[PDB]
Amino acid sequence: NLLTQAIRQQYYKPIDVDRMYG
Amino acid sequence: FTIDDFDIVRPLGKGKFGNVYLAREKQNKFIMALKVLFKSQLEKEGVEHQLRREIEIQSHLRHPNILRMYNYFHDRKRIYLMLEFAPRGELYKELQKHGRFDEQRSATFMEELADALHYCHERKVIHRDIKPENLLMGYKGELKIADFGWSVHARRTMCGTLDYLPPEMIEGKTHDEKVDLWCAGVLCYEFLVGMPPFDSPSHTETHRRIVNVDLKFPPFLSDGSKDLISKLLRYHPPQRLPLKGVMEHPWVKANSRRVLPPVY
Ligand SMILES: CCNC(=O)C#Cc1ccc2c(c1)NC(=O)/C2=C(\Nc1ccc(CN(C)C)cc1)c1ccccc1
Repeated sequence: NLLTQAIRQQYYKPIDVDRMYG
Repeated sequence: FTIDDFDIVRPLGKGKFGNVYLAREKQNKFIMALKVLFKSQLEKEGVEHQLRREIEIQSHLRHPNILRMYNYFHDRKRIYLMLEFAPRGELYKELQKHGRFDEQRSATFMEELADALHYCHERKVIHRDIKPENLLMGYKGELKIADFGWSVHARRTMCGTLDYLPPEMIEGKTHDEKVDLWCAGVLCYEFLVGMPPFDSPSHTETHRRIVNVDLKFPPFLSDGSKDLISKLLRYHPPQRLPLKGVMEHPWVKANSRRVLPPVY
């Protein structure tokens, strides 16, 4: 699925969650 | 934040105090878990203070083996928890499916667990309920401590789970952070064996086996795994192998294939 690839991409290219959400 | 800022993809299942959903935050297209709690339900069940203690502890913890709570928001009827999505789901389902884990899988989980608990202990947070059902698995199968229901920032509170209870709790003595050392030993045994070490038909016989440390290792266990377990399952809390000792244990060094997830 397209979701499976997005989950994979999220592991390898994590985002600054402290800035985006925290 | 509002629910409208997210595309709910699908339910992930029932969590503690509410359903969990796989959701995507529309703006950043970031996949996360969304726990939905009903404000009235929390009040009725009388778990508001209990939920507040758990949110307060889990939101201030930042470790690769601790399930992250990113933030929270609320509307008229619901409280929404923005949580890290653990793609491999429930560790207990994986244990049930395999029957038991091999030495590599178990040692990797033990290294991840001891590192997460050391991080907690450094901050005076005692978990008190380490067991397979409280653990999730990340994209590469990395351990994620996901339930902090019995956790405290520090004790006499008799808590946890029967098979995982340390002697001092059963005996009604005061306890400290060393309860997590004992539970880590019970967890290691259950990972490798498929059953907790003091499993018995009755509560009284389980209590008896725990207080006497009636540890009966199956013959398929390696000397190294039995060494680590025996060192954690000590009757006297100060004699228990410290968490740094678990991480440094030769069986853990030789068998763990731990990978740290990429950082930002
Ligand atoms: C301080 C307060 N914090 C909390 O209350 C919390 C929480 C929490 C609870 C659960 C999850 C979570 C966060 N993140 C996740 O990814 C969760 C689950 N992931 C999950 C489920 C199925 C599959 C699919 N399988 C088939 C792989 C994958 C992944 C999960 C949800 C519901 C029940 C069991 C597990």
